[PDB]
Amino acid sequence: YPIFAQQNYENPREATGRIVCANCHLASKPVDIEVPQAVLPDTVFEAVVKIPYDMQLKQVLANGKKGALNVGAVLILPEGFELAPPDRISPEMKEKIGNLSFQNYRPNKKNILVIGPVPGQKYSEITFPILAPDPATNKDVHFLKYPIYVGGNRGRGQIYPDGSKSNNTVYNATAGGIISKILRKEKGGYEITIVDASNERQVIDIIPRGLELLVSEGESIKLDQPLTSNPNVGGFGQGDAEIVLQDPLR
Ligand code: HEC
Repeated sequence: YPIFAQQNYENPREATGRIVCANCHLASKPVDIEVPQAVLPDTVFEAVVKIPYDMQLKQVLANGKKGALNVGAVLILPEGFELAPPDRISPEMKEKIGNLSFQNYRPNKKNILVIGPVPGQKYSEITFPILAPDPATNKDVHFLKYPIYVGGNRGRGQIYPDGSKSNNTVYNATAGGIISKILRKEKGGYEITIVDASNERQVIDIIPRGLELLVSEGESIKLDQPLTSNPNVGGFGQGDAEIVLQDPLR
């Protein structure tokens, strides 16, 4: 969720250039951003982010049932650029932004905006209303070409803030061996007993509901061998743009 990165990464872009959602949102899937080539001081412009996916896809929801995807994004602007105020947003633009609430990544970072989770059917392309700064009123903003970075995610992530896996990832055998028993559970899920004949050790790997097994009793499994399908139909991607803050003369 945008809140898990905000709660524990102070800045969303790491030194490698990867945005921190990729730490738990593990599949890669394309993101796009259109931004005007150039903008004038103190004018509103739109940055439109596309987070595309095949919409007949159903993911495994937190309780085993299958459902639709939700989308979220993090937009990293230059310092000085910020969310356009309501009075400066046009009516033709206010129906375009639906009724999204863009939040600041942290109150002091006015130039990093997050939005989501919002339903994917409705918001696969999102319009962020940005106000361009004015050099004459800000001594560190110049007429220059500026980088803009976006991260876009659709679907539930794989790892939670404490390091726990969710049920929207592969479950791997914690031991090699032969499966001696597979107990299909009452309300869903499985209990798999592995006899690691090599270590004379018995281990039981538990599998959550919404996942289907790739293994049979009597089969030899290796350590970390996938025991289930990969149920993840979503993914995170990132992209970048360059904008020219333009002198109103030449
Ligand atoms: C790990 C600590 C994570 C970070 C950092 C981010 N996300 Fe995440 N996200 C994570 C999990 C485990 C889940 C699933 C929660 C559940 O049980 O359902 C999510 C979910 C989302 C969603 C909703 C998906 C849906 O309902 O279909 C979105 C839109 C989402 N996350 C976006 C997102 C973005 C853009 C992030 C970077 C700023 C981000 N997440 C970070 C785990 C983690």
